Amino acid sequence: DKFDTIHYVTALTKLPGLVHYRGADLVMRDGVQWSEGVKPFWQKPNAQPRKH
RNA sequence: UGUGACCGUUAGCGCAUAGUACAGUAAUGGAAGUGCAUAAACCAAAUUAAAGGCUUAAAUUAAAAAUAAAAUGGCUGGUGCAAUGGCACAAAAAAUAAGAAAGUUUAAA
Ligand SMILES: [Mg+2]
Ligand SMILES: [Mg+2]
Repeated sequence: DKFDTIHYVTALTKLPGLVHYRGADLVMRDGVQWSEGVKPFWQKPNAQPRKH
């Protein structure tokens, strides 16, 4: 009940980031760290989300 | 699901299901128990041994088979054999991480 328009918008915009891909559909780069536009992994084609 | 110079009912998980019966006010602790068959301890019964004189010369056999005490009655559940139970990891899958903070990245045709 303690929700406003901003609270609903923020929850929706952050939900996509809380859904993670399968560990079997990701390949880790060697020594790469999170940065501006760079991730420590690359995705295989048509990656699937976690089962649970 | 896969494999074993891992176990085979005092073994292997506490459990061949049981965290049950039971102990405790409580937290808690925690069993026994598969199927078949002359094993042991254990209790009753079981002592001994005698025998002294028919006159003997022409049978039998398809074939085969058929005369001899290693072990009393019990109670108990070891040993031997088997597995609808356990132990260890392996393969596959699953779970899992973010830099930022109401803002943009990672998309194979
Ligand atoms: Mg036995
Ligand atoms: Mg046992």
